[PDB]
Amino acid sequence: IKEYRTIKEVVGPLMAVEKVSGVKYEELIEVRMQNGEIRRGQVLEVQEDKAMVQIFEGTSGICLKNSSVRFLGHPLQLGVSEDMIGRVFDGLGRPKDNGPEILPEKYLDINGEVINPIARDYPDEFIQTGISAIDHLNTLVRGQKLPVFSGSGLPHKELAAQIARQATVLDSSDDFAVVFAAIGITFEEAEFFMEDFRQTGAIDRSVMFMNLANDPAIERIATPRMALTAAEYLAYEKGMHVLVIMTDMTNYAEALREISAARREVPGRRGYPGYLYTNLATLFERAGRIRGLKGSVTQIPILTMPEDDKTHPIPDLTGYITEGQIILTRELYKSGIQPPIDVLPSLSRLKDKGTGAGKTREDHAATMNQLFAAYAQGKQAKELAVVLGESALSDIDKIYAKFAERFENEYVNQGFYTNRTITETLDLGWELLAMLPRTELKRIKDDLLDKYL
Amino acid sequence: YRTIKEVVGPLMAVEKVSGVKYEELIEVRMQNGEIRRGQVLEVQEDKAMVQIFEGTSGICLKNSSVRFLGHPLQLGVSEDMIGRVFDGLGRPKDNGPEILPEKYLDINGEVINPIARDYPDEFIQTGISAIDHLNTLVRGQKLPVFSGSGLPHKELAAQIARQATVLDSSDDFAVVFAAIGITFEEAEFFMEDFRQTGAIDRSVMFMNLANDPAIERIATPRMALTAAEYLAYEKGMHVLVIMTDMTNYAEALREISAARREVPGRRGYPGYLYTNLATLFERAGRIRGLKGSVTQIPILTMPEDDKTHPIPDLTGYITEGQIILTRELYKSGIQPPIDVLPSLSRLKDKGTGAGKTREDHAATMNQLFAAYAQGKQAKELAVVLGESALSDIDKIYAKFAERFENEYVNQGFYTNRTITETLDLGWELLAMLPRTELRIKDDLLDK
Amino acid sequence: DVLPSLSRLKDKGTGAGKTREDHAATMNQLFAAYAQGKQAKELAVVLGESALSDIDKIYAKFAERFENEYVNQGFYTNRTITETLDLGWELLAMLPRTELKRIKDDLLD
Amino acid sequence: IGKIIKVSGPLVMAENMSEACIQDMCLVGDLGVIGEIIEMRQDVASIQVYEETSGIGPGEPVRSTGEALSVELGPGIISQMFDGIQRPLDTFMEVTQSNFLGRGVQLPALDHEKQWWFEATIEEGTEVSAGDIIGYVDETKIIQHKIMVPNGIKGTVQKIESGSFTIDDPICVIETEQGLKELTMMQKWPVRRGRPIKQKLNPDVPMITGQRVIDTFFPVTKGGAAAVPGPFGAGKTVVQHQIAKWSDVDLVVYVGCGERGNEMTDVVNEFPELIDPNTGESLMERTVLIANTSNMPVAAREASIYTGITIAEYFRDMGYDVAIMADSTSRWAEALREMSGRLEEMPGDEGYPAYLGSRLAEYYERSGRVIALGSDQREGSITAISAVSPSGGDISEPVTQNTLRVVKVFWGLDSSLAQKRHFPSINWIQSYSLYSTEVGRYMDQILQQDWSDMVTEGMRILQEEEQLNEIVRLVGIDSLSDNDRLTLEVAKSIREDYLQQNAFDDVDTFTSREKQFNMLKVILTFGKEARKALSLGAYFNEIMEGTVAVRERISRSKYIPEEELAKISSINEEIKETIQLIVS
Amino acid sequence: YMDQILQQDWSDMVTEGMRILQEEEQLNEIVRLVGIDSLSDNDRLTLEVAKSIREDYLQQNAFDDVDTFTSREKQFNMLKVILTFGKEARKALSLGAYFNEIMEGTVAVRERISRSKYIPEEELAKISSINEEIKETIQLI
Amino acid sequence: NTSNMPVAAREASIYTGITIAEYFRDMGYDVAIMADSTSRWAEALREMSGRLEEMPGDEGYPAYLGSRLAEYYERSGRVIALGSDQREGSITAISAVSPSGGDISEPVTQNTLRVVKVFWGLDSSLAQKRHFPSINWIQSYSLYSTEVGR
Repeated sequence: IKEYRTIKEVVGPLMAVEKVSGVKYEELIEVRMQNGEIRRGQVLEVQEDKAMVQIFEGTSGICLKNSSVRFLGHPLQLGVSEDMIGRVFDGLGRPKDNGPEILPEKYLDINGEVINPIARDYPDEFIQTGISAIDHLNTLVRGQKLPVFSGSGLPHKELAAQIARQATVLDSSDDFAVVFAAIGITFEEAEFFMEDFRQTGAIDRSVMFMNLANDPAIERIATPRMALTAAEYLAYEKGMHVLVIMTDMTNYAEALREISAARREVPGRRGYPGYLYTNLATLFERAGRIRGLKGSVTQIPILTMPEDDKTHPIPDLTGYITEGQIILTRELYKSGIQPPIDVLPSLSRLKDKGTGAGKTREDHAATMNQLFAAYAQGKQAKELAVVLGESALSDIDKIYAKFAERFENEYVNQGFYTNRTITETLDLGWELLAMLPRTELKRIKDDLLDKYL
Repeated sequence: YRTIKEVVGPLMAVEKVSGVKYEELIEVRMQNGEIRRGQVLEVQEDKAMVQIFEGTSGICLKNSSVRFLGHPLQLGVSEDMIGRVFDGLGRPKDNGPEILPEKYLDINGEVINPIARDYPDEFIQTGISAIDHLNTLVRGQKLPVFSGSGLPHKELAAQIARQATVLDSSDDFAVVFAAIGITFEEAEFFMEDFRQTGAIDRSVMFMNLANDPAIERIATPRMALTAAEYLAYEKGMHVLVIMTDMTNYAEALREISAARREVPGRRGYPGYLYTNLATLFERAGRIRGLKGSVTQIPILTMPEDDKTHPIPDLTGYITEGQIILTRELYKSGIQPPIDVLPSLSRLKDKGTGAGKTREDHAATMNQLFAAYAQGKQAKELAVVLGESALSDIDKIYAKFAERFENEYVNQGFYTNRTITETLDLGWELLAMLPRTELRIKDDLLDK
Repeated sequence: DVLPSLSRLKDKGTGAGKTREDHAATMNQLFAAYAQGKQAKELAVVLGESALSDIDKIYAKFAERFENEYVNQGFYTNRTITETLDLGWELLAMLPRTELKRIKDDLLD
Repeated sequence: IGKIIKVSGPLVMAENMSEACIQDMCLVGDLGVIGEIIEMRQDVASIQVYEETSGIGPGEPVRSTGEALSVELGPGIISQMFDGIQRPLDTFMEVTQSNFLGRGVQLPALDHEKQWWFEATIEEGTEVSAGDIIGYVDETKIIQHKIMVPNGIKGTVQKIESGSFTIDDPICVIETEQGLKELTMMQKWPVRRGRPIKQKLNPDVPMITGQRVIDTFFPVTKGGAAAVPGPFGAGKTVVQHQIAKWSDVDLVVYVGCGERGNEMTDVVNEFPELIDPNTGESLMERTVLIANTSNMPVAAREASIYTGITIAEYFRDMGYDVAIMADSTSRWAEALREMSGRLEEMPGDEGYPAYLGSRLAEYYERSGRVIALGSDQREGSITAISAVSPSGGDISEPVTQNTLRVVKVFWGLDSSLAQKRHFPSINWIQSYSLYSTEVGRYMDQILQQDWSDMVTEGMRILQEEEQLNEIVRLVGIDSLSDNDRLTLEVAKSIREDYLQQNAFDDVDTFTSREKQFNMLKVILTFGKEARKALSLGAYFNEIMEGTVAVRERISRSKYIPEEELAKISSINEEIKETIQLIVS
Repeated sequence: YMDQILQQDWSDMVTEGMRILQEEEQLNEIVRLVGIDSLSDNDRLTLEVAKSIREDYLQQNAFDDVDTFTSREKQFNMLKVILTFGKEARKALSLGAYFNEIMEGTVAVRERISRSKYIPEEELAKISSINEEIKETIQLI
Repeated sequence: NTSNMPVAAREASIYTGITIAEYFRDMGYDVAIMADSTSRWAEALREMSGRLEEMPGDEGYPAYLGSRLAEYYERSGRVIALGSDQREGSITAISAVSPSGGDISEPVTQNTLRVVKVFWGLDSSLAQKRHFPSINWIQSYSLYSTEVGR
């Protein structure tokens, strides 16, 4: 603990302090105003005889001679508690609830340590959370990154709220962990989650982290890493399967560009940090399974696509980092179909691994393939109906068009408040696939087709 | 000072200086005895940074002598200054011996009080039907005119001053026209037109060639405004102001800002261009307790023909009402080439109304704009496909659009139309449309 | 490609004169016909042959033969200067002799 | 005092400025023009001045205010007009003796010399906590000013007294840990920093502006944020006037800069003309007004909203509902973009700062329903309405988009509807309100009738018209089924009556909550009645004929006085009776 | 200034000639949506006139000695000839004549118009026929 | 080298991978080195050029980025080994440069395409159709096609 009461220079959000020793990279700094106010700070770099620190709250209303800068000698860390579940904390890590003060056995760096490629194990399960269709078209995988694409006016928040409550593990309900990470959301938007989680009672089983748009950008950047550090603890130490969900990833990306802009760093393509992939790599790459360790860490980062464009850095970069595709479309939402998700542009990788592959259903793997092919053809048949007279389409093609619509009415939306088990999912899939002649469903095996109609 | 630390391009450095002020002009004497003046954009503790308007050619620092004059750029304000043409700085190009004996005045002036200012109330004829029915101009209201490169912005500028008279004021409109960064041929037209009309003797004129210094160029608006203010605030005379080209001012500002090695704002323009632009266009409108009234008509050339350029974009916020010229309408050989749809005047409703204007003025504007806007939709849509694809109603609308643009939109620069002729002509072209399809209930009155 | 590439000094090099007295004149027709032929070929795809003019199709067919034989002679293939002119003349002479006004009537004889 | 080391253009750095904190206002030169300091050497400070720096040189004296840009809160603050930096304009003219604004002239935000009668409610020796109210002063007849304990001070008041004192004199002396503390009436708090609250609550209480479309189609909850388009002719000013005068809130704050001299002057003159119906006094008396031209200092224009919001906070902390209307927010952001270029920061999107969204958050987040400080735990809520005018023509402006995200209410002004003289000129299809579902519960409970069914059904008819409008262009209206033909007619009625509202007529311009229900019901009653009559028996034409008398009364039903509320609800009897009469 | 040399205004020929070029550009976008063959006989004639203008005007070859230099007198003769075809052929349409029937058989007379820039500037007569030849050829139908 | 591993190490990974392959290639054994993703290597250089405050040529990458690529790609090939034996080993390198938004406009793709004689081009729409290899036959080009036929 080293405190310096002299500051050499203060320019913008950055303060330079002379005659300082023992500084380190990414070492948090603490500055108390002359009035007594305290502001957290981050040092990029310690040159000899010089200290340069970035303040999250800002340098507004700071006097150099009067101010005192104290070092704390560690990177940003979150005290982790086993009983942390059922409690909600800010980006800084202090519970907004002001419930009983948290008692952390240990403190560890938010960045955490990268998992060894050899020591890493392949994901082997699927929570079958939320919508049946989402899961059948593509299966969520334990310890697998899951990129959800969202847009303004799209009900992305309802989905995140739905998935959490809907998410469950079939083998055991004893050790299931859910982590709702909130980023750059309004107080009212933030309260929706807090209320939805409390009303459903699924909040006690899920540690919550809330970020406000008014909070310092660095505080908004730190939250994703803190939610993961807590999630890692539960999976790696408690042995509980942990599910982490992040919303409004654009705000994280937009908060990072703000901090980069203030640092006068070169903006990459489209005004985003050129190394955003690498920065977005760490937190996304955290999710996975470790050999010899019980449980797994499933991540479902949700980001808002701007101008409904897939080529934006965040949606594009995330696609490379995350594993799979989850895309929403305005047209399906305009239909009022909730949850509005488009299956064509959205494919989870690996869908097949590890769900089921055949664990979900005997013919589940085969069923999804025939279903997608029929839909993809149904959409083409519907499009042809727009170009030419609807009567022009062949009779057999008209069934496909009818299938595509009937697929969308039940399969595309099961409501924001309704859950469907795996079995119910597929019974619906088979009933909906029943329209097409048995000879039409060529992809599917004969034994499976006979058993299910 | 005769002591010059460094001389680099138009800029110069002076050391051991004391009591030097910002924007304080400087007087430079060459070795051969030649005299040149400059304005200081920055002064160090031990050094002074000046830029010479005339240029640094043939100057030797150890030999050359500079001299502080001890005051910011100022204009000698006189009442007989009217009918006299000066340079950007105030030096008479006509070399006429005015010999004005009145006091001096700073060009920067002072910001007008928001609460003290009086709304434009009296309507002004602009001399154009497309400027009065399409948009409405009131006394003491800034009127921005945007014109792409090669468009006839010059004719319209001179057009207004000669044909714009105050209504019911019973006083001839005294105008201060400042020419900024314009070609000689464009400069000679303004002077020839004013002299030929004989209305030059009622207007004050400041001229600035393209070869004229950048700092001088930037000074011309401030100096021209000081005259306009002195006439309105002190003389009490009705004052109109027309300045062109505003593009040159913005482009000039970049040169000085780049000379100061400052960081260029977005699009290469000054980051604080807004405030600087505001101030020049801020000093407009009537002042409470003052008989004088100031009308500003800024004219700028749109770079790259983009509405989103800072100049047109920033001017749109500061100034009120839009005036927009399209190339297609000028290309048609129709003149004025401005398009009525894009450019809308905001304070127009005040001037419009019984007495000052025709009461049915508002009703006819809605009818023209609605009927003509659909005429454009017809033209673009009907042009692509031939033939008879358009509806029966659309064809009449398309015909209205052409007559509007051929007869109403342009009246010629030399032609002048009264407010009655404008509204009377509007009825005849508007009357083609069916009586049912509208519009005021008392439509039978006009026709 | 032939359209985006035009030599600046081709006129000084050629003589009328040697090597080719018709080189200058023959160049114009080929370049003009190919531009016309390329436009006809592009128009034909969008609207078929039915929408394309009969005269345009002849240029479109000629524009293709340019690409097949004339535009390209092969990487290892060698053409003589005299053979070059003949192969050129034949391609636009397939059209009616009267249809091309660029070259003098005595020359085509 | 710091000597001016160097001075070029708008940048100024002065020596011996170590004591001055960052972001502190300062007086530069003999003139002492107001400047802002973002940087220190130390000790040389990189101050920034908005006023022209002409006639300033090396050696000039500089004074530091010793505090960041803050708002002077205290008696007499209301009913007066101040700039974005809160320096008064009316007080300026008297002191300057000149209309034109004078450089290097500083005027007290609040008049210290003016004496306001103090009535101390609290007793002597009572415990003081932050946010506590020692007594009340009345600077305006409409609004009773209240005095809260200054932040950061806690103790026991040995003496309390109610007398006539100027704001500078200490009215009472409260003990503290450091020692005896004397707190003046006047309160100073940084404009940029948000005010302290004990807790933040979800606003589930709908606000009534007296406008049918707003209260039914897009209701704004307390402390809610609404964004409105700025195309001219939209009657936005009229809409803004109607909100302010018919607002339930006791205070209506008007901020934003800088409106054009002819554009801004109108407000300073027209806004005072407004008279609050209930109070019978000038609308100016209830709330402060901030008016800046575009000539005004960039910070004054850039920190206007932060100044305006802070004033609303103080009165909000008093537990009173406030409403701050800023026009235009795009102008404010335009001043921010300019400041960005001056600071030489890296450009973001459309020349705006990359942290523009963060700036919008702070201002918009402070608005809402929150529990105020003090043992009383009283609560005030500031409902902020912001008007954006990008002039880009693009709906994708960074200001609009970043604002639309944080705000849960979208209002849409269309020039097309304005040209049709449709008042209020708000586009229901282009406007969306996320609050509308939350507002439903509050309405249903209060109305004792299900208001949500009516509102949700109202949209379907309006939404159906848009779908049907495309069909009308393709095929004649007569070709469409009588069922489809009814929707057009039913939609028209909502538009003609519920949508079209004259802002000039008192009874028309302001509609009580109970009356909005009856007006909608009689239109909705027609739908179910006509549809049942339309499906079987009578043709569409037959149902329209003979219904002129009843429909005409429905059309003019909005003109019915609020007192005679039952008279307008009598339409259901006639409509029901008319349907029976059609069948023969 | 030019209208003060030949008794014929340059504006009339220049403005009217410019109109054909301006109408052509707008007509081109129309010919993209629908077949070029299917167009108004009036509008179709404009394309031929606009094309003829390009073939006679701005079709000069800097390489050719006779084409590289055009006298001011020759410009009026050429411009009038090209412009005359439009007006004279325009008059035929007003009579109700099909655009086709006026176009064929005029190859012989059009070809002198196209090469009207190749004839010696001093000799002219490029072409006195065309001034009178067009009328006879058009008046035939 | 996981993406969460050091960004600078990505550059070293490429050089180490090609060096290992070349030692065995020198043995006269046919080697095939596939490095995914080679585009991430280029991003590692951007991070460094920017922090050195050095000038980037295009797309924020080092102006000499194409040189690094060319030199690394150049090493790969069929060469005669050292020694009297003069054995011969051929190294076939498969590198996938993923461009931003699936756009060939990426500086890495263009710089890497000129040196390589074989081009494989995957299509998003074909990938969205869920069928692979999603390589577009028309778009992609192969110079060796004329040296594979005989």
